[PDB]
This record gives sequence, C-alpha cells and structure tokens, in this order.
Amino acid sequence: MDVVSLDKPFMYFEEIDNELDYEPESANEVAKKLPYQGQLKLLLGELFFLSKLQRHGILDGATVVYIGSAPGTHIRYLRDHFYNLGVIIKWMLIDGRHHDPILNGLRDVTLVTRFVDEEYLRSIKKQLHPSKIILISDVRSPSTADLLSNYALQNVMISILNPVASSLKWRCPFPDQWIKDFYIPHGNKMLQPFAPSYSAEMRLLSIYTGENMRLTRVTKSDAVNYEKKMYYLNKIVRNKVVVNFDYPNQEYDYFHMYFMLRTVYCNKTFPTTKAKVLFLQQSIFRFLNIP
Amino acid sequence: MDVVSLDKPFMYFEEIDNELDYEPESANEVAKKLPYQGQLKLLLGELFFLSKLQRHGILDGATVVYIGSAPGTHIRYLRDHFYNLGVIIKWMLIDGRHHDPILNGLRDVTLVTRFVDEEYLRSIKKQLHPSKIILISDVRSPSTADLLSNYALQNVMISILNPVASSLKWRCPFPDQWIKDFYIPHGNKMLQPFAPSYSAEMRLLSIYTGENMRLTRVTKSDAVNYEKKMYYLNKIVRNKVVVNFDYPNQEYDYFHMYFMLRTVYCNKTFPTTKAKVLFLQQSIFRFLNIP
Ligand SMILES: C[n+]1cn([C@@H]2O[C@H](COP(=O)(O)OP(=O)(O)O)[C@@H](O)[C@H]2O)c2nc(N)[nH]c(=O)c21
Ligand SMILES: C[n+]1cn([C@@H]2O[C@H](COP(=O)(O)OP(=O)(O)O)[C@@H](O)[C@H]2O)c2nc(N)[nH]c(=O)c21
Ligand SMILES: Nc1ncnc2c1ncn2[C@@H]1O[C@H](CSCC[C@H](N)C(=O)O)[C@@H](O)[C@H]1O
Ligand SMILES: Nc1ncnc2c1ncn2[C@@H]1O[C@H](CSCC[C@H](N)C(=O)O)[C@@H](O)[C@H]1O
Repeated sequence: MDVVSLDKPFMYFEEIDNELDYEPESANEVAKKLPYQGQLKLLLGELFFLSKLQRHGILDGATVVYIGSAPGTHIRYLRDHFYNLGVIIKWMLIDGRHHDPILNGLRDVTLVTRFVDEEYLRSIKKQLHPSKIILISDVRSPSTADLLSNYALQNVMISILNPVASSLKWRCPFPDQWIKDFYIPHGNKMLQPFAPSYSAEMRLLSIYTGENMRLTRVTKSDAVNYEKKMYYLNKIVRNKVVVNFDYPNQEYDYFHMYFMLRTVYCNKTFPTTKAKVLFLQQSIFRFLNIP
Repeated sequence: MDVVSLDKPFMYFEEIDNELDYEPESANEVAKKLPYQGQLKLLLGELFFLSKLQRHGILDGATVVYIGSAPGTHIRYLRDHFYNLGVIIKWMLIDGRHHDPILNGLRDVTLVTRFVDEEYLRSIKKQLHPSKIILISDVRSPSTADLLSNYALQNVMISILNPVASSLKWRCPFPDQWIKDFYIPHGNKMLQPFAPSYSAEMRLLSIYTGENMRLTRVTKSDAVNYEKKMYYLNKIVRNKVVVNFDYPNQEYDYFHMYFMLRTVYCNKTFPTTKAKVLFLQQSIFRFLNIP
C-alpha cells in the first residue's frame, strides 16, 4: 500500500512543491473511480468558494450567475444549503443545454436555455441591475483554440457583469499545443479533489475590490510548469493513503475534501470538526447517490 | 489681468480640486495660441514620461515603439536629447502617414509606413524579441465609437508588445455620448500643458512590474467627472497669470511646463533649476520654430 503522513493537503496550485515529466501514457488510465464524480468535484469547489464569500460577508443578497450550468444536479444541493442557512440568494443558471428537473419550481432559481454571447451578457446585466453579482463559469467548447476562446469569453463575462467575485474554470493549454500568450484574471488557483485522475484543471477564485481588474499573463513556460506540477500531484500525491488521517477514508482526495469541508457553515452544532465534515460528506454523497 | 499665486501646478488629473459645468460655447473659442503647439504639447509630455523612465533606470537599452508617430517632427528633438546624453535607445516609428524627413538617416531610428493591426503587432513583437519595449501611442481615428476602438487597440498593443512602460493617449468619451463602460490600463493621468484651450485629453503613463496587467473600469459617472474637472482646469486655471512665478512668462502653461522640464536631465551643469528650465525651453522653442 502507498502510505504517508501529511500535515495538510495542497489547497492551491502555488503550494505544489515538486514536478514530474508528463507521461502521455497516463491518458489511457482510469479517469474516474466514483459515480457522478464530476458533480462531486464541482459541488466541493463551489461550496468552498461560496462559503468563503459568506465568511467575507459578500454572499447574502447576491445573484449567483452560473454560466455553463447544465445539467447542474449538484447545484440543487448548493442552493438548499445556503437557503437553509438563511442566506438570501437568487440563482440564474444559463446554458444552451437543459437543466436537471430537480432545479425547477424554486422561486429563487431562474433557469435560462441560452448560449451566452457578449451581447446577451449586456442585456442580463441591464436586467440584473442593481443586484450584486457572483459569477461562476464552467462553460466548455478541446483544442488550444477552443480554450483561448472560452477564456476570452470568461474575461468578457467579468468585464460586462462586473461581479463582486468569480469562480472560473481554468486549465492551461498544453505546452506542445501552445498558440499564443494570454491573460487570465488574477485569483487563487484552487485545486480540485475528485478531479479526473490526470486532469490539469483547477478553478480560479477572485474577489473584486474597487473598480480595478487585475489580469496576469500566461506563457508557454507557464504552460510547461502547469503540466509538470499537475502531473506530479496526480501521479504521486493523489495516489497517497494519508495514514495519520483519522477518517473513515484516508485516500488523499478525502483528506483534501476534509480541508475544504471544514470551512463550510452548518446550522447544527458539532463537538468536533471531524463530526461536521463527516456529516457534510455523508450528506453530499447521499444527495449525489454516491455509495 | 487674471493674476494669482500658486505653489505648484496640477500635474495629474487627480489633483484637480474643483469642477465647472461644461459650457458648449467653449468649443467656438480659440483652441491654440502658439504655432506648432501640438508638437510642443507632445514633446513636453514625452520628455516628461521618458525622463521618468531614465530616473527608474529602465530607458537605456529599450526600443521605443511609437505608434501613431507621423509627422513626428518633435520626436527628432527627443531622439537627439537622449542620444546626446549617452542613453542607448532604438526608435521604431509606425504610422500609415509619412514622417518628417528630419527623422531619416539615423541608424537608431526605423520609420515604418503601416497602419497597425493586432496581427502586425504580433510580427513586430516576434521581430523585436528579445529587446525591452517602451510603448508610446498617439493613434487617432471622432465618435465615442472611434474612441472605444482606439482604446481597445491600445490595450492590445500592451498585451501583445508587453512593454516595460507605456504612454497612451487618453480622453474620456463625453457623458452625453456614452455608449458603454470600458477598461483602460491603470496609470498616472498626466496633464498636458499647451493642450488645446478646452481639450479634455491627458496621457496615461504606466510602468509594468511583474507579469500582471491592471485595468480600471470607466463609467458614465466617470465621464461626467472628467468633463467637469477638465472644464474647470481649462476655463479657470489655465487662464491664470501666476504672479509669484519669477520666470520670463508667468501664464499657467509655462508654470506647468516648468515643473515638467525641471525633471529633465542635461549634460550641462546649471547653478539653478531656473537656469536649466530656461535653457531647455529656449532649446525646445528654437527647435520647433516657436518665437
Ligand atoms: C493532463 N494531460 C492530458 N493531456 C491530453 O489531453 C487529452 C484529454 O484528456 P484531458 O486533458 O484530461 O481532458 P480535459 O483537460 O479537456 O478535461 C489526453 O488524451 C491527453 O492527450 C495532456 N497533453 C499534454 N501535452 N500534457 C498534459 O499534461 C496532458
Ligand atoms: C471639451 N469638450 C469638447 N466637446 C465637443 O468636442 C468637439 C471637438 O473638440 P475637442 O473635444 O477638443 O476634440 P478632441 O477632443 O477630439 O481633440 C467640440 O466641437 C465640442 O462639441 C465636448 N462635448 C461635451 N459634451 N463635453 C466636453 O467636455 C466637450
Ligand atoms: N456560451 C455558453 N453559454 C452557456 N453555457 C455554455 C456556453 N458554451 C458552452 N456552455 C455549456 O458549458 C457546459 C459545460 S459542462 C458544465 C457542467 C455544469 N457546470 C454542471 O454543474 O453540471 C455545457 O452544458 C455547455 O452547453
Ligand atoms: N493603426 C494605426 N497605426 C499607426 N498609426 C495610426 C493608426 N491609426 C491611426 N494612426 C495615426 O495616428 C496619428 C494620429 S496624429 C499623431 C501625431 C504624432 N504622434 C506626432 O508626433 O506628430 C496619424 O498620423 C494616424 O495615421
């Protein structure tokens, strides 16, 4: 067995302290080990992101604009969680694809069947006015050409919507498929437990203070780094069994999930962080029909 | 006579401490009082900007890419000034219009007859590589539609060229001609002595540290402010005769010019700032054929 003792898991890209040469044969290995793993991946990251905003007092009263939301099964869990905590939020889920019917019939959630373009962003901005907007983006076109176009749309979402915070899908183009350098918004590169086995995807979390918008350039050298750091994390780290983690499941992803879940607010009072997390995890797995 | 005593002049937009309601009849008033006033306006601002970079030690060894440079008569003065000071710089002047022949025959200056587009910016970036670039932009299309397009090109100049510093033309669209909010690079809003009598134009000066790029949103309310602050400056301030300014010419613009010129480096040693400035001014006016 692949055992180890860890203090904490890597929460952000910058914390990864090692790298490995990407082995293309990794692409043929089992990408997922749990049913509905993708909904689980998104649920944890967005619960993490949103709980942070709650902590900073910027969630209550906001309209969450989620673009690239369908099917959005896991989003029903997020909505219930904050709704039950007393936080007042409106959800606007937009995708050209159809949403899970469990999202219908909630006055606080508006489903829109539309593929957004810059012009539409303008109309909804005029229509949301004057609410404070929190943007979540998971749009998907993939070539490096596709990625750049998605990233370009994500930056236009921020400039038109002008949100108070944002969570954006972020996967650096592969160095061997580099086209040109580009800019992404400045934010924390939140790592994702339960991401596919060798995925290099993370989420970019940002909070917008003032009327400024800070971007950061991404080059091929950065692309080389992303590949090696993420490859090291996926191949080595995520395959570890953290034996000094007293929890029903000690695999790295559960250890990593534990640290995100420990930041979530509940109505129920618990005697230990371990009890709250076990509760939230049980709750999350039951909702998603994960054994 | 319109007399007053002033400590210093307003160097940046933010310093303007008063405003006036824009009177449209001002548009019919004499816009210029000196021959070649436009070359003088550009010369002082760019001498100011470039001397600053020298002070920060980022000028020597740079390639100055000036887009919207023709005719560029005043640019010959700038080139000579730094060339004579021993600073090593290469100039690349690009405009679809033709440059003043006084700029020909200098190995350190390359004239390009081209209207730049994003693609061309890419090729020159590949060709300038690996020199450090200082961008100066004075491109001109004007409707608010024209402005936005120019500003959009200016931001693409920065993202493709990725300069160490930049000076950009900046005039906020008039509130009564507002189209949409937009972003401009963050920088100092340098005010311009000898600008047309009622011009609301200034120059945006920026220095790029790290791999980040900070932008700032401009709204109609900002547009209302620009109009009133600039109107107050043009109508009231610039019409002042600073009587406690011991200088051959006490009009506000000369007082303002004095503060920019006092920051310029010379080979000749002077006993007082007043002597250096008088020298630089005499020199500048003689070069431009201004009496
Ligand atoms: C993690 N990774 C994956 N691939 C390629 O990406 C293809 C699709 O797998 P993926 O990258 O997991 O898809 P996604 O990121 O769109 O969700 C695989 O078949 C590999 O060829 C990769 N190709 C390169 N060059 N470098 C990498 O780090 C890398
Ligand atoms: C300074 N100013 C000028 N204009 C208009 O701008 C026209 C051209 O004059 P300009 O603004 O000096 O041109 P420029 O900025 O392109 O160099 C004038 O005929 C006026 O109608 C202005 N119009 C408005 N609404 N507000 C202003 O502050 C203002
Ligand atoms: N312009 C656009 N506007 C809206 N959705 C977009 C888009 N372009 C692509 N997408 C959507 O991006 C999605 C990527 S998959 C998203 C999964 C979803 N976030 C979840 O919670 O289940 C697809 O449903 C796709 O239709
Ligand atoms: N795409 C582009 N590339 C180059 N020059 C441009 C441009 N679009 C407009 N311009 C130029 O912008 C200039 C504005 S007037 C500039 C005056 C000049 N800076 C001076 O020193 O004399 C015009 O010469 C015009 O041809």
